[PDB]
Amino acid sequence: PLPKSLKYGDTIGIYSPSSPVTYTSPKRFERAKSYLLQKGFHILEGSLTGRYDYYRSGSIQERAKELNALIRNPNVSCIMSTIGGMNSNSLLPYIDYDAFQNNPKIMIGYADATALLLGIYAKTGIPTFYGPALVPSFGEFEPFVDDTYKYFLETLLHDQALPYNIKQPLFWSDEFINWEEKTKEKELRPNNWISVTNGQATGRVIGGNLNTIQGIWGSPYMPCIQEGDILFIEDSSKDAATIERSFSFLKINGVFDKVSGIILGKHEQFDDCGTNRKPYEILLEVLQNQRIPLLADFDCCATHPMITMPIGVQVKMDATNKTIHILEKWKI
Amino acid sequence: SNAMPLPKSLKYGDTIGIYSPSSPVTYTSPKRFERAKSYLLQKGFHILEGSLTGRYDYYRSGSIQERAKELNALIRNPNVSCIMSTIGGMNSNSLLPYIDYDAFQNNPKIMIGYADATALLLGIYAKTGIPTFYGPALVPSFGEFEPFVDDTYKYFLETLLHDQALPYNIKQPLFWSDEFINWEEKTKEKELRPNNWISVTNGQATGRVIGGNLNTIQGIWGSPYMPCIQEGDILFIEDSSKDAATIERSFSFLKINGVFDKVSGIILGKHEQFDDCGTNRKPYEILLEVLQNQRIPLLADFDCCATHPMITMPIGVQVKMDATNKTIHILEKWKI
Ligand SMILES: Nc1ncnc2c1ncn2[C@@H]1O[C@H](COS(=O)(=O)NC(=O)[C@@H](N)CC(=O)O)[C@@H](O)[C@H]1O
Ligand SMILES: Nc1ncnc2c1ncn2[C@@H]1O[C@H](COS(=O)(=O)NC(=O)[C@@H](N)CC(=O)O)[C@@H](O)[C@H]1O
Repeated sequence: PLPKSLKYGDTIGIYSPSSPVTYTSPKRFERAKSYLLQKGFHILEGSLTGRYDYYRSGSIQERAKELNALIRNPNVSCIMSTIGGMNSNSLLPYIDYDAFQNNPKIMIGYADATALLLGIYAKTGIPTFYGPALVPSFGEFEPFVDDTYKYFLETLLHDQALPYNIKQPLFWSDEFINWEEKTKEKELRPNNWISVTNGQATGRVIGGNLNTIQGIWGSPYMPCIQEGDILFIEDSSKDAATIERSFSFLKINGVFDKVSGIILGKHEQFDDCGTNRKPYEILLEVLQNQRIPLLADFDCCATHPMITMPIGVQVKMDATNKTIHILEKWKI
Repeated sequence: SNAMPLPKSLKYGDTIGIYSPSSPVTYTSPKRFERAKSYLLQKGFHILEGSLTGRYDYYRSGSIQERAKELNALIRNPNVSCIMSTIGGMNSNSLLPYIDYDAFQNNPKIMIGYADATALLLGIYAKTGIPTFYGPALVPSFGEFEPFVDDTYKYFLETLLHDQALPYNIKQPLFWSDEFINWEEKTKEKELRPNNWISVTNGQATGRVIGGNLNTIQGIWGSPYMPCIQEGDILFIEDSSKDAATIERSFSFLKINGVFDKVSGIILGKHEQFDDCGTNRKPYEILLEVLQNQRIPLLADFDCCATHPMITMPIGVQVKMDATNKTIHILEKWKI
């Protein structure tokens, strides 16, 4: 069971499972919609679009209803979060997994939406996509939005012969500017994926936003991590203390006794608490010299631009030579 | 309900060993640290300062291995009767693979603290079956100025040192505060707010109490260091200094894990400095939305959290909670 590839003229349904961004950042929201409309995709606005309930878009029931309406709509080919926040996991008991399994669609987003991407995969076995959310990703100004868009097409729309090589972008940024309105150009940071621990691994890739995983761990909505899986994790806009807790959470759960390799995303606006340590160095301390191939600063996180990564399919990573290939089909 | 290994009661003149499993508070808040030690020394206890006392590694007291060594030296020391965290932070869970649980099992002690120290309290209980205590940490709890420190000390003594007939009634404190003042130095008196517990959903429950700091539980969940929640348990949870979005996440985390299908009742701590995000909702109101149509007896604003004063609560022993009448009784021995 796999979702159909996106096509020009398709409808993308958008929903707000957590923060009410369509109310609080209307300019970036409108820009994001226009960007995709111009590319050739229709936008179906979920029922909580424009609504405000302070830290969230609406009640648990209303958010589940918003998403379920899109799941059940045969005219929708792709379901995309508007943004994350903290509260997507509240929806999980109430989602119509059977409707999704009977008519698979592309489910895409990142950050807090991890709860839903992993929950849908766990319940249905259908691959989901760690990738753009409407407002942060497609509301981005030039130049980075165009790079994110190229990666979006590469994974969801283009015919891709396997293995599918995921290529490193030339430049990136995590600069905290140009949210609603553009005031200057973001700096172009020359890119590098980091060969932290050499080696190669092949296996099913599982993961997403690590902070968010801790809100679903142990539940029926968290796919079981199996011996030989590849772990993909990122955090964004946290600090050294928080990520040490999260890395140790994985360690004490035996995750590093099972996975064959680790892909670690860049950490947007990382606060190192004065230590001058990088996120991978904190992970290395937690690993205590266990030799697991580890490739870091992967561009699939809150930094721009963003790759669209299938979750739940076989991948091969090479931490030595800094490559990632998708080995198993993820769409029709 | 067979008799089981229990730690020995605290006695006057006992040595309390202190360690810093996360934040380096003994370096960054020296006045409150000195005041806290001085408070317990005046009551006639001795303080053995762990090896990371006074040390500084930014967000933590030292490396993972340095912090495990610090705690293990106290665990292995037969002259220590009580092991108390200086403060929490975020990183206690890093220590868990490296703790000498065998040595603890061989010579049990009172293990006490709160907040991030939940990782260790629950880890020790999960690995050894010895009850541990959600209660004072040295600097936040015993560095508090009068009057609240005396109430916290009263509860500590009554639970850990005094003989208690069972069932043991946990008395409601008469006053409380969560004011963000008087940390290192006193500038005014904290308001003495008249206290109440809240009967959120009526009813009674009896069972083993399991829990602690909910945010911290998410850093150990699923591991050998989290005790399994069983049918009929009473869930004790608190969060401190968080916001509505964060606690909804944490309550839903419990829900989707089936915790509310198992527990017979819930005790919710006060929420120090809660940020309601403009909603004007109370933490229990958010929890009740997560509970949806499921009725569970619930007693809220319990004084076992970051607000002052603090009760000392044994974890892993049977309790009766009466949410209707706002009582908590401990039903099984927690020390000998
Ligand atoms: N007001 C604003 N201004 C500028 N940038 C913003 C913004 N709001 C969002 N962004 C940007 O959009 C990204 C995604 O936002 S997010 O709400 O979905 N985040 C999460 O769900 C995880 N934190 C969940 C977790 O950490 O557990 C942020 O990292 C910023 O880059
Ligand atoms: N610098 C300071 N100034 C004033 N009060 C302070 C303080 N530092 C601490 N406090 C007080 O001491 C309490 C406990 O701090 S703590 O580091 O142990 N917290 C935790 O481990 C959890 N947050 C882990 C989690 O939520 O995941 C705080 O709530 C304050 O009331």
